[PDB]
Amino acid sequence: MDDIYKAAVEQLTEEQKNEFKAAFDIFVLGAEDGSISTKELGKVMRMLGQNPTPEELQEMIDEVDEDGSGTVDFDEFLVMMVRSMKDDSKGKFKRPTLRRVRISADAMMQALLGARAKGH
Repeated sequence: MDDIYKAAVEQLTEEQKNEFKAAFDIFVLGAEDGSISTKELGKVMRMLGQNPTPEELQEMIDEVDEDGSGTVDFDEFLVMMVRSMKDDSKGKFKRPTLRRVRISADAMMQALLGARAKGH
């Protein structure tokens, strides 16, 4: 985990973090581990008009997965979420998520949260 974004999570308000928690919740709705698996991450991408491969998703996961386990939990998700907020989408000092997929934070908030995504 790039702590620059963890400090952007430090920058995230409890409200901000909560908003991604609420996303985390839906992100892993029906999840066994309760943390974002690739199938889990792909769920919202599907909800987002995509059809990402768990391979593409796995690297996305890994990006913010601190243990390389293959599942993104809240603070990892907060970094993954916050990562997109550092700039428009952020370029370098960051993994590129291959090139095929990438979480559009705000747009993805739409796919899960439904209404709750409105506030920021």
